[PDB]
Amino acid sequence: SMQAARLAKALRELGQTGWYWGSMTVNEAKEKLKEAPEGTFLIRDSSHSDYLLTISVKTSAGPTNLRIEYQDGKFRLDSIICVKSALAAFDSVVHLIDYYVQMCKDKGTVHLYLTKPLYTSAPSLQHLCRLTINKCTGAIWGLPLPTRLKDYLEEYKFQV
Amino acid sequence: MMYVKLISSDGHEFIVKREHALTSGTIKAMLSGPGQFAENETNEVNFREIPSHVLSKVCMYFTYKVRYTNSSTEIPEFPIAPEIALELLMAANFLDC
Amino acid sequence: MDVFLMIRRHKTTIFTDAKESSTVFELKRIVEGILKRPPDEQRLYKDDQLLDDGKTLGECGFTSQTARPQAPATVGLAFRADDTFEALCIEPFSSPPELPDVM
Amino acid sequence: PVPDYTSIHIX
Amino acid sequence: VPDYTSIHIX
Ligand SMILES: [Co+2]
Repeated sequence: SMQAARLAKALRELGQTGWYWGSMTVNEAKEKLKEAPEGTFLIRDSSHSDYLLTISVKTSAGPTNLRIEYQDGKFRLDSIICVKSALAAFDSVVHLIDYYVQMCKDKGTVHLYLTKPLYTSAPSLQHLCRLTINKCTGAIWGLPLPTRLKDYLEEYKFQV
Repeated sequence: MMYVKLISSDGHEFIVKREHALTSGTIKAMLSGPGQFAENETNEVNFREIPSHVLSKVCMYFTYKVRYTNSSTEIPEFPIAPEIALELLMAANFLDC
Repeated sequence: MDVFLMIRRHKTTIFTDAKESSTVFELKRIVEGILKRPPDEQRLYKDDQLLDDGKTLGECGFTSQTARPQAPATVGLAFRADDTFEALCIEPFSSPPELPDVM
Repeated sequence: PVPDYTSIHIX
Repeated sequence: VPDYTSIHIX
């Protein structure tokens, strides 16, 4: 593949989540996340010129916003100090979120915590089933499903 | 026609709002499609391969989808038991919803 | 303020909603509009408990917490056959298979 | 309260 | 899968 195709794929994935909110200001994100559980998150467009996307997340100390860098074909969280080998970066922005949700299943300066999305709209029943299946198993090619639906499951492997 | 009847493979009859059933692209094409003007039109859809435990969950999805579309209300999880997810996926795909 | 319901009798299930503050009698009028039997030919139940016409749905236990769109509460329905009411009977839905191995 | 915009620091 | 690491957000 080439980069334009991998990025197209990542954005199509993002459009499947049900928790990509499009144009949404800082204040609107704050109002939506005010009373939400810690770790509730959504992705929206960044109003900054150098970034496509921003994560809004309910923290310990209230809602905040972390821009998502896209560099050398991969998404990574904005960081104030980094070591390249230490910062998780993925072709897929949903993969990046899913990685940190999986990491955070195990539990002064605020700590990042990501748990559950804040849906802007209800995903399709097909996609919701796919999420549930992904939470049940990583091995879908042995399931009693026609291969057309195994292909469907393969298009979106994440648990969020 | 406020309500339409959806009949499962094992003969359970689910009476649900028409607007809700239109959540299914397949049902919508069946109801809001062509036909003959002068003829009687049955207000019931039979599914030969969707059983009632699946179709009932599908109807819950219809209610959920309509309630949480174009709403300011925070959207809660739609619970799907692992034991039903494969059949429910197959039915959702057939129904385009 | 809305409660989301499955009104069930034999092999019939009606998906509908009503206000928590609306009454059992008004729910019978809803049923009347769908199944074409008058309220005095209907008994409604929560589980095995007969619901009195004058009670609100919330007073019967159907609340916005317990009767959600994605998990509606079940209301049983019995019809009057001539002079006497049928026993409440709700046909169960089918059963999924056993979970596959890798479940 | 947390600032509106933040960035990460793996400790 | 990923080993948990504390992440400060400043
Ligand atoms: Co710390």
